[PDB]
Amino acid sequence: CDDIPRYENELSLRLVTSTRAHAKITSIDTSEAKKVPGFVCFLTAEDVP
Amino acid sequence: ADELVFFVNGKKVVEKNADPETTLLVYLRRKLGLCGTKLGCGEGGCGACTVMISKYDRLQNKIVHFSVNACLAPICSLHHVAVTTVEGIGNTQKLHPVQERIARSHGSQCGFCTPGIVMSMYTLLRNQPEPTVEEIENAFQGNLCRCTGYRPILQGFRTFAKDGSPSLFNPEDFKPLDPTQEPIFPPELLRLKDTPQKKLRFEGERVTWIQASTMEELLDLKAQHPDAKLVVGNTEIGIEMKFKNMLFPLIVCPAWIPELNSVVHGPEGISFGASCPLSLVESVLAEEIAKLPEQKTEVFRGVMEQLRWFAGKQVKSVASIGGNIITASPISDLNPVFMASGAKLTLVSRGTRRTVRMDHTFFPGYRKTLLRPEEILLSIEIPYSKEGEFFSAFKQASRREADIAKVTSGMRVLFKPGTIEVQELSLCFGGMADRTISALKTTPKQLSKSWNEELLQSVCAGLAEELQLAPDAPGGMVEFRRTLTLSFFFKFYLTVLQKLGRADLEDMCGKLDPTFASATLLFQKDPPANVQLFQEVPKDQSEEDMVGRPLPHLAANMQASGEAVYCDDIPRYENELSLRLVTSTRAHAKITSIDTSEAKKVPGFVCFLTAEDVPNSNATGLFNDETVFAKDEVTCVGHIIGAVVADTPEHAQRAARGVKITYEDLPAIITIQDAINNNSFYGSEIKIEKGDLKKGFSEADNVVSGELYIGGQEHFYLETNCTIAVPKGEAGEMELFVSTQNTMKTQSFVAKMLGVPDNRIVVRVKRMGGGFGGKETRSTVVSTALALAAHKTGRPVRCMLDRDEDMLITGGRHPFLAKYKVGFMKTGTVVALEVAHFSNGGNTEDLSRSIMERALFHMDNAYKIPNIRGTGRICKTNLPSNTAFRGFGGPQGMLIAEYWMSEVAITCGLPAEEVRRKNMYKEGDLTHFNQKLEGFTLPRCWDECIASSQYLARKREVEKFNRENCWKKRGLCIIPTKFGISFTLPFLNQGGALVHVYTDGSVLLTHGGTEMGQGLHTKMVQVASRALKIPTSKIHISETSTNTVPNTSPTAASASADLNGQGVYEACQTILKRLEPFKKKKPTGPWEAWVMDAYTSAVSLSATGFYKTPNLGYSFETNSGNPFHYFSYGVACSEVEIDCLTGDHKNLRTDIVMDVGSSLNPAIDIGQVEGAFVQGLGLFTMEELHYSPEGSLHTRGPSTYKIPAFGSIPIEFRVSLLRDCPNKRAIYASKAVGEPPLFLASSIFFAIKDAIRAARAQHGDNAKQLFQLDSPATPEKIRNACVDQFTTLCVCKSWSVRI
Amino acid sequence: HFYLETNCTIAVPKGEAGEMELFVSTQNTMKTQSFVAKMLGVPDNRIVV
Amino acid sequence: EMGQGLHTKMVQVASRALKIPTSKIHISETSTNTVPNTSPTAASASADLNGQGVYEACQTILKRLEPFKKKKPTGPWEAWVMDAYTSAVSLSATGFYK
Ligand SMILES: Cc1cc2nc3c(=O)[nH]c(=O)nc-3n(C[C@H](O)[C@H](O)[C@H](O)COP(=O)(O)OP(=O)(O)OC[C@H]3O[C@@H](n4cnc5c(N)ncnc54)[C@H](O)[C@@H]3O)c2cc1C
Ligand SMILES: O=c1[nH]c(=O)c2[nH]c(=O)[nH]c2[nH]1
Ligand SMILES: O=c1[nH]c(=O)c2[nH]c(=O)[nH]c2[nH]1
Ligand code: FES
Ligand code: FES
Ligand SMILES: [Ca+2]
Ligand SMILES: [Ca+2]
Repeated sequence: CDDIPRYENELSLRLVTSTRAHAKITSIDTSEAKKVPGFVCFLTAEDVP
Repeated sequence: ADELVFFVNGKKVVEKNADPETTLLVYLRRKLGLCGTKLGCGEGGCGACTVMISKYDRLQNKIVHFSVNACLAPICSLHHVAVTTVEGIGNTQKLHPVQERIARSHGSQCGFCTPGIVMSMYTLLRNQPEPTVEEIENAFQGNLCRCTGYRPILQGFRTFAKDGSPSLFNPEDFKPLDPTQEPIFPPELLRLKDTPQKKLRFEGERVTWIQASTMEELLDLKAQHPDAKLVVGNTEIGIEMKFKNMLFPLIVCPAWIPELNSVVHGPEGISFGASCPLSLVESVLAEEIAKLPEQKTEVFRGVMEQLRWFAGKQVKSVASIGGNIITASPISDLNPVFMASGAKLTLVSRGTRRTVRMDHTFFPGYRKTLLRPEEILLSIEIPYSKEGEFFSAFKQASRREADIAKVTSGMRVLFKPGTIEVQELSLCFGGMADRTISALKTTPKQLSKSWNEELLQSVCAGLAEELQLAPDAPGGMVEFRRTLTLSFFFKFYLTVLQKLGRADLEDMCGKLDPTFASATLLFQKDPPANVQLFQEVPKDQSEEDMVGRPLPHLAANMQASGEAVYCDDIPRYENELSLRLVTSTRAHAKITSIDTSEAKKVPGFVCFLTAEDVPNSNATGLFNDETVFAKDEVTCVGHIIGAVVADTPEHAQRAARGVKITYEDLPAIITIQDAINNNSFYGSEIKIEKGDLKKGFSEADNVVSGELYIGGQEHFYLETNCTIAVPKGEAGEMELFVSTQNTMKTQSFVAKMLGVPDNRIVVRVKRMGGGFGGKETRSTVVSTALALAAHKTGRPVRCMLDRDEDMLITGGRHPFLAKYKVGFMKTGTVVALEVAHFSNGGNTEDLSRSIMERALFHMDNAYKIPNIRGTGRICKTNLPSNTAFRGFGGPQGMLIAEYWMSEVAITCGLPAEEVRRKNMYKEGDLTHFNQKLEGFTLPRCWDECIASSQYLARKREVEKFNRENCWKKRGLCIIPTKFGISFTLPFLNQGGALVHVYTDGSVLLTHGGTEMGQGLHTKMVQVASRALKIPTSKIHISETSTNTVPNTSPTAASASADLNGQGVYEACQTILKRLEPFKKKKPTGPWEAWVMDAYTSAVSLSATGFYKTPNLGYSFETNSGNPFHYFSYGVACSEVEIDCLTGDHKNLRTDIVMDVGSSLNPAIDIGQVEGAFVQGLGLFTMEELHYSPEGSLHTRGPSTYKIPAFGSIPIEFRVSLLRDCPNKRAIYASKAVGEPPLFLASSIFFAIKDAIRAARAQHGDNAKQLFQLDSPATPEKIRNACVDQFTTLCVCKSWSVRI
Repeated sequence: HFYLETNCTIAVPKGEAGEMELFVSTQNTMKTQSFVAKMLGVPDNRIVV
Repeated sequence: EMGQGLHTKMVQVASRALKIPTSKIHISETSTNTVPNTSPTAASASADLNGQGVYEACQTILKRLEPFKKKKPTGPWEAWVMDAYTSAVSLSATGFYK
């Protein structure tokens, strides 16, 4: 699969995972991510169609 | 400065390295990935690339909106504007009203023209939210469609207009337009309208562009660097660059400068800055014409009349008045008007200013003016007319709308006050020399003459001697062009008599004879009136069974939104390369050597592929007589010699120019006569004969012999040929995405060239933007080249042909020459017929012999002929190979039949409809090839058409018009057709499908047929939904692919719904048989329960389906066995009004009755009837290809090749599908429809021939009774056949030869 | 498991009718298709794995 | 295919079933749009299940070719196939097993 050439407009995705065994998610802050060059979006449960 | 900053769909674009050579079309598609805007021609004629521009106009102080051709708009001209594309107005989640209406009204077939037409309509609405019907039609003068026949587009959009059987759509369900919901004008651009504009400089690979902010800067630049090339609209410079390979390394754009954009009203006229667009000239002059006295606006009206027919909205929004003047084209429509009116031009340079009156010295030589190199044109003053000064302007082209003049003229006379005595006379012409000319030797002689018949004869004699053309004049048509100069003067002569009459000088100059009045009328059409009649389905049919219902094409919403993906719209891989074909510039020659040294220097060059690089076989083509790449010799102009591979299409094009070929000429065979002289044919004579010819001719009362020539036809699919080949790096596997009707032959030809098994090669077709037969085989000459490139490099490679390459390489319909002899009785009954057909096949066999077989199978058209002999021979020539075109030989065979049939009636002195009727077959009769005519509905179509068209009463009105008009004539004809359905090669009548039902109940269907706009997937989803008894919403077709259904026939022969519809039905019946136990246990539980129960019982939910048409196979040796499964029938009656002085005509009304059996889908079928009919209207009256005597195609783009335009179609256009005529042997009792209607447009050709006959009766001096009308009957042929006092005055190296 | 190639998907949207093709290192094309289609709320006939 | 040589085994099975060499048969990929509703490749069972499916698809092709093989008992495979195509006989088939 990863040997297939990328399209010129292809994007890359990285999963964000829990660092706790069992917790409520109290909040999520994406300010720092939004400053990284090339950032497009952070998908969460609210984006599921 | 430096950055180029503009907005697209409301998003800011900041381009830090703009190249002056980059068009907005390339920037949208390739930089921003917005592929809804399409390339259809790259030369401004087709509108497929239309987008809207918005800007803050600093001169008028307001936001303005206008449309442009993105293919010709340099991005460097667009600083601080806002572009809107089709994606910017709506998408399938929220369609704009314009998108919704064109899709729901069946205005989108192939869909490739849809976004451009949507953007033309959208821009009109942004400017005028309540347009008139007339304004709506005018919005599309710059837009072409090859599929729909235009009617449904105009009908759907009439719902926007101020003054605007079941139904094909319901306008009552269209959502209303809310103008407040349009995209905001970008707020930065409003802030920036404050700050002053500064000069910008952009530097590309080869070109520097300066956007000049002030006159001072422009004149300083031009004084320092007089070579700096001015660019305003780029509508001429873009063509020089793209097509004449002209490279101007320094451009200056002065469009921002207020002095070049001003409009000032003076005592003698109105002065326009030289950069004012023609759209602003039109709005200004129209306002003046509406409020000033007629006596002052004669010259303004002459300019307006020329602007009527000057391109369309996209060109006129950016084309400048100064740019037309300085261009100095021999065919400028405006320069003859400015020369005749002595328009005042102001010229400036740094430190200088002068004023000249335009006259003959202004244009001293080909494309030259009297400007100095440092000078620019500042302004032109268009003058008021004086008392006793009258003006006319004229243009005649090959098509009325959006064409290049063949002859264009401005004519002005000024009389001595209170007399009819000439004080000044100026007659100026384009199209008659290498520059705009004045008839300076003729006009002085008329000074002091009274406006009378002797002045008319003197001027005509003067022009006929003064405006000579050599036999070799570029463009040919020398007799027609000279005849037009005199005919235009006659019109002016009569107009001036009328104007003298209105000034109360009728006693001095005489009244105009009322039979002459219609000669001087300016062109006007009645508003359109259309009828579509079809049959409702039974009342008991379920609402979920869509068979026979008018379901819109399944992709129409996505086509209207630009979201439907065609081949070149697919994103490129990061490592993808571009391929450009290198073709022969000689008709027949040895290749002595090839030099690629310049090509190797182009940045991004990869390699030049030739015959030596072919891994396995260089022999390709349907009959294995074609090269992949030429070896040792070339055999036509356009013969592919090799292919350049580079990183980008620009680098590949530039590298292709540096491939230098040296040739040694060999004897060329170009024409049908050359071929006959050299015995150069494809195979032997083909022949069908029945009865006893000797006997029939001896018994005939009368015998008539003659010949007919029928020109060929370019398909002009709006999407040209395109292939992407993706190598997989394993086992020779490759996947190709191709715009083709023939996935099986594409796969076979690629596999053979490579030397790998067919199982390694996959060919996928999602859709084509039109095919029409041109992509049945000829697509492969691109696919094989691109596949070799991908194999050699291991990289994906793409090629989409430019229109000029596609028209030159891929061939067309076959020209036919036929010699006939027909025997018949005084009653009009035909008793004997012998016809010899010859076709021009070009340089490979391809489908030419089957095309000739079909012409011979239809040489009877609708008529029973007891003694008959037809032969055909296919000429082998040094021209591009001709191929399938919708009709496939049928239209040529049947035009010849109707042509001698027309002569039969005239020779007998009997009404043509009676002669055709009494020769018609009857039910049960055998054709000349011995096939019985069963289910023969032709007589019903004939009676319904003749009744519903009121053909008899209309004959009376045509005769009355002709007796009351000398210089315009009407004609009326009704023509039948019979068209045999099935491939002539019996085994190609087979189809396959594959269906899967997933565990959610949803159904994925595919079949061998390919979608090219004909709505085949829509029909197959309709069929599968009836067969499965589930809603169409549960079934989807994604694509056609050789690895889902193998060994498929091409989508051709009008047969693909019949063949694939049966395959689909059988695959669905297999699924239903497996679900039957589950339906029995749960007779009510839904489809989804049956499916899940089958799955968890381990029952297969996938099946193939297959069909072959039974009982086919004709022998030419025994004249027995059936070539066809059944026949299509239909009749069309059409009326025309010809202009006997110019050769132009109006298509006044056409009524068609078509047998489509029990239509699977009447919306799509009516669309097929209208689209096929309009392509036949183009074949028989407008479309012509010209070739040099050395075999080089001259006609290579829509500027020269004139397909029907929105304004070409019959004004009253009525189409009825025959009722109660089920055809039980094809799927759900339907009939094929794609090709049979096209020949019905011969009703227009014969109405024209009737009108010419009436003109020859009026003015001919004992003219030949059986006069020749070859096809196409263009304005040239019509005008030359209308022999009169003007033609008689105007009577071997040349520009073209007849092929 | 320590498969030497870790999990990998490329998803290629086609822009039409919810259609999408996915190239996946998976033993289960059918559940990959089903799960993608349920998340998006499109039928299984639009999703090719 | 995950390294277990399933496609190699299915090519071996198709070549026996059709009586042509393995060189004439190719598997390029697995896709939900050529065979739907498939179980995971798991439970060691995939050559058992797909090898029967493959065998049945090949038996269907051979039944279709049998009249051509009768008319031409030695003429090669390529001839029976082209005779079948030009007689308008389908050369595609599904196979299934439970
Ligand atoms: C699809 C299409 C249809 C067309 N139809 C017609 C038609 O029916 N009739 C017709 O007559 N033409 C037609 N044309 C030709 C063209 O549109 C006109 O000649 C147009 O007026 C050129 O204006 P422009 O602003 O685009 O010129 P540009 O291409 O920008 O420049 C044209 C020439 O004028 C020069 N120039 C521009 N302004 C000045 C100035 N102020 N001083 C000195 N030099 C200047 C340029 O240097 C260049 O040599 C058509 C063109 C297209 C693409
Ligand atoms: O009899 C036909 N055979 C074809 O291969 C073909 N192609 C086409 O466009 N019409 C036809 N008609
Ligand atoms: O009985 C089994 N079911 C499975 O789904 C499975 N998966 C696997 O790896 N082994 C097994 N065995
Ligand atoms: S592509 Fe621009 S007008 Fe044809
Ligand atoms: S629908 Fe207009 S060109 Fe095809
Ligand atoms: Ca073509
Ligand atoms: Ca040919």
